[PDB]
Amino acid sequence: LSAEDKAAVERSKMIDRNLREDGEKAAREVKLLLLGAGESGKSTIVKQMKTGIVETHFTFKDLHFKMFDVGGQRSERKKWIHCFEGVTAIIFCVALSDYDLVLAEDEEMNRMHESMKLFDSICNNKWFTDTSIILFLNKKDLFEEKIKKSPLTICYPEYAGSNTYEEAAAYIQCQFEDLNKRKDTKEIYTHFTCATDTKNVQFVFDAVTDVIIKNNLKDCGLF
Amino acid sequence: ELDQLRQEAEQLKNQIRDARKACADATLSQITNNIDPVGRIQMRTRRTLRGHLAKIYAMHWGTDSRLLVSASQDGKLIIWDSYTTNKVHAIPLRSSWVMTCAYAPSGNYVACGGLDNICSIYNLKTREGNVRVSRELAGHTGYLSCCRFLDDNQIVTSSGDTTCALWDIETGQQTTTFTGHTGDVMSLSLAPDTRLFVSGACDASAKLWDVREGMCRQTFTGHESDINAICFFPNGNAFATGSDDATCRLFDLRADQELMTYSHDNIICGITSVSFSKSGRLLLAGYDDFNCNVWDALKADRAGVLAGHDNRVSCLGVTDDGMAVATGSWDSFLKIWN
Amino acid sequence: VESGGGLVQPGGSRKLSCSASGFAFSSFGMHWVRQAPEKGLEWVAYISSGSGTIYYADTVKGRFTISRDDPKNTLFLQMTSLRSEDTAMYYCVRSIYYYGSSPFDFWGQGTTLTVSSDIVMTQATSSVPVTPGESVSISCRSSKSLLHSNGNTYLYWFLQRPGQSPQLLIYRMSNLASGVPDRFSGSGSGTAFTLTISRLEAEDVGVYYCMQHLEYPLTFGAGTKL
Amino acid sequence: KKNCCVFRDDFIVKVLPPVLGLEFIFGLLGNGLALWIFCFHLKSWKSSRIFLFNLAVADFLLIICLPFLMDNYVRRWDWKFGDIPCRLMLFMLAMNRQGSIIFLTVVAVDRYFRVVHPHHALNKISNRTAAIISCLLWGITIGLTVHLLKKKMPIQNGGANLCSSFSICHTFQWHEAMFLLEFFLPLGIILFCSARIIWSLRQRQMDRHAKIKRAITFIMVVAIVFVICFLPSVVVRIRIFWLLHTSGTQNCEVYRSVDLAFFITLSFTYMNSMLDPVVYYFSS
Amino acid sequence: ASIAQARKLVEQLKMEANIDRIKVSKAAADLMAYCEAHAKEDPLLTPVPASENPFRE
Ligand SMILES: CC(C)(Cc1nc(-c2ccc(O)cn2)no1)C(=O)NC1=C(C(=O)O)CCCC1
Repeated sequence: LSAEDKAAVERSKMIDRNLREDGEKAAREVKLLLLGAGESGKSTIVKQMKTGIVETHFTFKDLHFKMFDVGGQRSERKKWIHCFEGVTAIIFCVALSDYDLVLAEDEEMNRMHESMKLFDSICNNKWFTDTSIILFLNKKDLFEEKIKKSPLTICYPEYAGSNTYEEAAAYIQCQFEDLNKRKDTKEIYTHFTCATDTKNVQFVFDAVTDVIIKNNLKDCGLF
Repeated sequence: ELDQLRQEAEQLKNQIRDARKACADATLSQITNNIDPVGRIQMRTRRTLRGHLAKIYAMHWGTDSRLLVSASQDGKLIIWDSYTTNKVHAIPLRSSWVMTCAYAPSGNYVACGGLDNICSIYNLKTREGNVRVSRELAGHTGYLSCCRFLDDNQIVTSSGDTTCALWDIETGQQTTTFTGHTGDVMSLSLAPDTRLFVSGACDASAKLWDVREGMCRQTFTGHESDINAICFFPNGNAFATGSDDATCRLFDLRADQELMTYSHDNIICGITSVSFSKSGRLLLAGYDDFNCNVWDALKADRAGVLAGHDNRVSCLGVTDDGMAVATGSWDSFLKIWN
Repeated sequence: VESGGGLVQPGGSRKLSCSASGFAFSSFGMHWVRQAPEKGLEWVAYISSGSGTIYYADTVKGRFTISRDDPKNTLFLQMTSLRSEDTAMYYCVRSIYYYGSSPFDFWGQGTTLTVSSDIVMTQATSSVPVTPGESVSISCRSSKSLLHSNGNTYLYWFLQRPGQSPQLLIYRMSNLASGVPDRFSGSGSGTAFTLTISRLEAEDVGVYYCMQHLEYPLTFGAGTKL
Repeated sequence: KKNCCVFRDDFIVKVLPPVLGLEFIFGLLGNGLALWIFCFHLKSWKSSRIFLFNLAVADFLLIICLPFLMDNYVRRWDWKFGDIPCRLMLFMLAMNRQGSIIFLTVVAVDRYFRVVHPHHALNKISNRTAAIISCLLWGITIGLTVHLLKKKMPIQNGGANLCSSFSICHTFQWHEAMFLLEFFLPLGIILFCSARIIWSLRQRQMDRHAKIKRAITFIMVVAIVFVICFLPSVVVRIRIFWLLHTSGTQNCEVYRSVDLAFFITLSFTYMNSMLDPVVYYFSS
Repeated sequence: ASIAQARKLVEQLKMEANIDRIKVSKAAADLMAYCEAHAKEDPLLTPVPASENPFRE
């Protein structure tokens, strides 16, 4: 090596060092891919933070959370969903006011069924074989008047029991829960929430901690 | 009136089909029945570049056949000296979701883009000695899947909606917009004279656009699935595409039809990158099953296999002098083969 | 830009201090080459990027100490023992080393202080006619052929106009720098090097220096004043 | 110190060949499995598997250095070599046992940080500092065991050319207690680690809905085989120590058979080293 | 917006209709001429010796 070549090797080693510190800084940071059936309940999930993909960088209990929203991509998602293969978790936003409001066509293809189809396309994806889902149900306060004014009949033609909140919400949660096929390698956590609750970040942190210790048991070869 | 237009378009498609049938007197596979095969190509890994820490999604060679750009799933766009395995630059990207790379023919600028829908052009040769964002091109609706430099002034980008654009750099507005596709334009490749370019989208069809005129010249079909990679022939009159049908297809511009289908029963997964060697004899195609095959562009038999990657190959490129082939894969290393 | 330093002292100790202004000081190696008031340029010290490898000339190995502070972009040269040999304008130089780089591109304004083996670069020519519009050629010879195995000769040509700091003209054999007109070319191979000028203006007058960069105790070429 | 007692082997030479042959015959396959999991395989950074590989190479050294012990058991107890393997075997087995215990301890500490304190930055550690801390731990086991190389112990009582620094006696009480100490300090670590993890996974409700119960049972299995294979040696040694401090005077006729029983416990220690990687290969 | 895209598609097929297409055999012979004319400067077809191979060690 010449003098300039030795100095270029030194510069490359300094680039290696700084790049390794940048990668170590980026490693201790969980990634949550935030998906949803349109502008339904993602706004509140951004709202307790305290172009295309938008990134939020909130923190909680000395843990840095990077949450990515790709609802503004509006393209065929199978070509770029492999970029989110290495995320920590998939937050899913499902509105409980999605039924009885069709919002797209005149009579067909209601919001609950396309939310079901998006959830089935996400939880049974070839890349998300082991990432967990922190599926939310974003309409707690609006669900009681929705089931009071109309029974759960325009979707799920089978009976929902009655028009009270508890068993109907449990039916929604159970029908979203059995949708995945790989019951062992991934789990859906199914938190219920409203627009005023501040305990979303605690449940997100708990599910993230569960995913981290499961990944650590993967790393130590004992899981 | 709509049904009359649909019937006239169907009659036009039938006319295009019978014109292609009349122009197809023979095949390339029929002619290459006595040509000398290339044998078996033994390409080994001369260099490996172990600097990235995520899945490499793009790689582009400089026109001096020495410098490399490569983008990963951090904010890292690394420029390597491939001869001495040395990192000459590590550009920090604002958005870590980068799906494409470009190296300018002059080597002054490096372009990036991805899920953030904007094309960031970085000036390498600055008086301040760092890398600065020389331009920020906005206007695409979907994700920016490919970008190629015509020269230091103009850049052709392909987006995740049904458009391609030709931009200007000192004025960040699009010079022209090519809109004839119906699907996500997943690949884009330029002619050596940079007067025409072919874009391949999710409608399983490629389109040949004239850059100066601004409209489509020819439409090429035949693929069952959507195509991910296009490279021109070095002559500039042909191009090979690769899809998720596990079939490369060599189309020719003047014949306005496909010439060859490079397929094998062992491979069933899709093709991610396609690049011709110099003189257009070999065809290095990277597949999803961790490998990278080398076809003969004249006869559909397969040469050697670039089996050295622990994950799937996402990009592959051949130098302008044809010295070596750089394959960037989904593990953090990109390997240089000769 | 970069400037600043010390002044006259009899036989004492002085810290030269220069301040870098806006060119990413942490990524640039820095040289401290010095120029006697009637002699030519000579190399003194070198601090690399991130305070890594440190080099000194053969005469100031123990007396001088070169350091940098990436906070405030500042460069220090502390001299403890002072002799009568090092009364000079001290000309701080930036230089970045990557593949396509142009080292020694920008030079500081230089501060004068008065006190009251190696490759020998000859440059036997010292005076040429000063007439403009001609094609004057300046030759250069070395002791060892500075052709390295990778194929590029590490010989640089600088112009020092009378009054201000020297400016890099070409940063290899036939490698024109930035901001220099296209009237210069390298035209050298091995040991003999031949800088040439297409047309001379009044701004091309000055002293032309050649500098090797093969081995690090690097020597300049004693100047060829037009 | 020739007054220290060491006696014959009343049918110790007839009960040890089964466990020794089983240990060697299974140790060949265990070494092959650990070499497949460490050297033949690839594509894993796996900073915990660095410590697993260190436990594996300690088991490699022990499974290679068993059968000279039964070269010593040809007739009754005769070290047939009579050379520097006598001075090498004691250091080799002592450093192997220290490395096995210390590396099981650091594996338990690593798992304790994996489960109970996941956001601690010691879990996603880099391979280089894990390698240098592996070298530091190996230097800890090496640099304390070098004391047996300057001292030579081929000595015997009547020409039996015995090669062992165990006797029911005392001259400094330095290593015999410290061999005890290497049982007691990990006991306050491993049962500090696993019983916390057993607590923590029982506190976070993740049991009995997924296959967490395998991870529940495996650390408990490691703890119980560790205690049942390193408890009898230490309680027998501390019983001999307290007997010598209380009633073990210079009259040496009533505790002749305790060295035989202690050597059976030593066979338990190296069958523990045998059954070590069978719970570290059948999980990934 | 029902006429416009169909009308654009049909004029695009008009503009793709009267292009001049040579025979596949003639363009195939053109590909033969380019592939065998430049075959002596293909560093991947022929194994380039270590004297002028920049990727050596
Ligand atoms: C263990 C011993 C006495 C050597 C020794 N180890 C230490 C020591 C103690 C504490 C510590 O932290 C480090 N080292 N001091 O001496 C030895 O050779 N035993 C033999 C056998 C065995 O134990 O299997 C099988 C049969 C033949 C004899």
